[PDB]
Amino acid sequence: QSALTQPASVSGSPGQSITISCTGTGSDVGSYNLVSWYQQHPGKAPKLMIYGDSQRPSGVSNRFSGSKSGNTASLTISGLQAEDEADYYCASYAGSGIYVFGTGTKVTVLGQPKANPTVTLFPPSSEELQANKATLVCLISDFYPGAVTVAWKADGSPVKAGVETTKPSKQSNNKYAASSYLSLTPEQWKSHRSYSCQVTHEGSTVEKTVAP
Amino acid sequence: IQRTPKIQVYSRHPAENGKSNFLNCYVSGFHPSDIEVDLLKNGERIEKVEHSDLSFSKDWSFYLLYYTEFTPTEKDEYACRVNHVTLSQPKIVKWDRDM
Amino acid sequence: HLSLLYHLTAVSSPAPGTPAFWVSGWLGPQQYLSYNSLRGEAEPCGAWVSWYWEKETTDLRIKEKLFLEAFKALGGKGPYTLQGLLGCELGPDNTSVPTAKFALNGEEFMNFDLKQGTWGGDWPEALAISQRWQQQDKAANKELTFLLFSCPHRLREHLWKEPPSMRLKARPSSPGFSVLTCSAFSFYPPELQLRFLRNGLAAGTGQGDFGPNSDGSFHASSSLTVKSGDEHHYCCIVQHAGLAQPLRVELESP
Amino acid sequence: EVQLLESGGGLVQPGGSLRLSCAASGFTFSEYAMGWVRQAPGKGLEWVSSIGSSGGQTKYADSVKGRFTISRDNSKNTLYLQMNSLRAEDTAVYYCARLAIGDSYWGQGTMVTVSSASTKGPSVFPLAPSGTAALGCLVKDYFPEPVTVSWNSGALTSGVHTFPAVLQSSGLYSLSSVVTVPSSSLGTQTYICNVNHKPSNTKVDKRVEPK
Repeated sequence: QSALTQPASVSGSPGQSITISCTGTGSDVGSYNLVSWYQQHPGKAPKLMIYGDSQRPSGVSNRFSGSKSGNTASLTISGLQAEDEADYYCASYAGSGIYVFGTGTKVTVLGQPKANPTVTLFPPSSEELQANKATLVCLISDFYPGAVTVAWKADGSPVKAGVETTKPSKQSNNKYAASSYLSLTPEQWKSHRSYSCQVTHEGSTVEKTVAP
Repeated sequence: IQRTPKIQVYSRHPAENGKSNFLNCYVSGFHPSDIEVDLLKNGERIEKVEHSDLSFSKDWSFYLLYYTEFTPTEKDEYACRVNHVTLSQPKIVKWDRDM
Repeated sequence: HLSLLYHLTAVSSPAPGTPAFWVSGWLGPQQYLSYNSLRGEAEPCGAWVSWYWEKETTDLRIKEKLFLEAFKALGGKGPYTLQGLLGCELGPDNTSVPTAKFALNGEEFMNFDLKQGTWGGDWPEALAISQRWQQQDKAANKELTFLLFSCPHRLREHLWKEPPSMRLKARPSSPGFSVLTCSAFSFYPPELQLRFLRNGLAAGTGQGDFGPNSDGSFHASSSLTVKSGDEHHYCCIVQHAGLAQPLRVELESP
Repeated sequence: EVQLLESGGGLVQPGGSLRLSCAASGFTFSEYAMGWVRQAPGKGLEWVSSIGSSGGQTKYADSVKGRFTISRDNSKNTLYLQMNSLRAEDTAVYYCARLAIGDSYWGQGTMVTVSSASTKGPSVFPLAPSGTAALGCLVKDYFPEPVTVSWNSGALTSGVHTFPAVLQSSGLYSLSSVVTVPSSSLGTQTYICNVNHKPSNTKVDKRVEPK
């Protein structure tokens, strides 16, 4: 069939109540459906929070509640907490094994404390140089919020060719991680006095440098 | 699911003008079970109209018999009006006396 | 042939003034029992031992609670229609064949499995309703006992011909054609067959419309489209147990 | 304890076929309808198929009708998904799901990648260490995802951070896993990363020693 519609994004402050709508939930006369809500943390499989429009499985906090009226269903999360940061999906069971999932909503909990990035820079290894390759590795962890610029410098000069950098992604502890890889030939690597990984995060800059 | 009604209108005995008789409207094959049925005389609802208990068949579709005692004449026209969720407009099925 | 079947219906949102649960009980084509949730008493129908009706009232009150509890197992809003067919048939081979089938919103979804002694079906709604019913004490055993032992026994204990009046009439259909209708008025038993002959050769599919009368008799008609001015070549043969042999019906003269 | 275990995921060329299986335990398997749900990377959940508790009835999403077949073996407690005529848009994590009203047990999923690109095992290089000390493994130039990394065959989990991979413009992936350890242990404690790349059957163990 065809998806149910959800807002792509909803955000709230710690302790706030928020509501996620699901549209397309109505049934023809003579038919029925049951609405479910799933919570999905990064990497993990979806977890059932609401079934039968409004039922909670045993163990689900009572901060989670649901309802269904006509062509829409709704999930409400009360007393919002940073652990509730996740993707949420509604789902409709129409009987006889037929399901359809909503498009999903990402829930963001605002007002979280700032975390400054930890930066770890590794030079190329002996073995990789023996293989006539050279990679510099800049690992960036434990920062909040999740936006960073990375600049590589060779003896103070900008390096743009050979740079691969990931989009930041939410770690387990709600903080963010990213990494950047500078690719060089061994010749370039030895032809400079020092290389630098510079991470700028919320107006401040952190630098690590390695030298051959 | 939805199943639209089949509607049959027939007299209990062969019709003779001036002779009392029964007029039946058999409404069957429908789902779900909510249905409005009326017997009409010259386009107007008849009031002293009995019906059987809502039951259902092997395929689970429901059926209902509506009926009334009547004495047919030459000029009087009889019909059955059925309304059900599967119908944009109600159906009116005439008692066809040449059938 | 010989059957004893109960027809059970529950609706989660009955129209105002109507019962949420009602049952009819049938011996063959004849209804002998009724029950509804508004009145709460098993009652005879048509022609039809006071302890028997007290027992039926006890059981159907239990069935009523069972059916309405099914909607609680499903949850949600529905609205729902739950149907059930429970009883026996006696075939020509002398075997009792039981029936224990259930439909949800007009679709078959659950049955009673004699081997497991429990209700079941393919989808979550069958499991959820079966499991609610299993929590009802003695309910599965009562079902098994009924299907295998009580109901065959009762069908034997619980164990008329009015021929039809025939009419073969023609009416204009559309330019170039007429429609012949062969009708059987007020007959019993309901089994009845109709066929057409054009100058002694079979014609038409035999299919026709059937319907009940409010006195226990039945009605039937079959229709066939024929060429205009060729209606006189047709007649109708009816088979029915009220007739000592099939009966030829000729076209109505005027 | 209800348990569902998917397997069979891998790389497949478009037009190829693949058969997923799900091993079930911890409940009466033949009482439950079963289903498959999939999720393309970074996208939403999509119901794929359902099969009734007896195997007698099956249902399919339109995006999959005619190409996929769901089946089950109730004596072996196993669910299957036969996938033919695979397309790029079938790339997803495939989850096994127990269908019920009132609860919802899932497996952890098996990853299916439909791509014309060929699989490549990674080169693995040590990131040698310089309070505490950081050291890691560079897992370079592999396709497709996933790659699992452990340390000291799972004996070392505290301080471990395997970072999400980068997708290079070449089409290949690379990731790093770094552990933070005490400096005093560096002379008396071996560190070995264990890199597994199932899609190409590459399993490398790389010792990481001080320079």
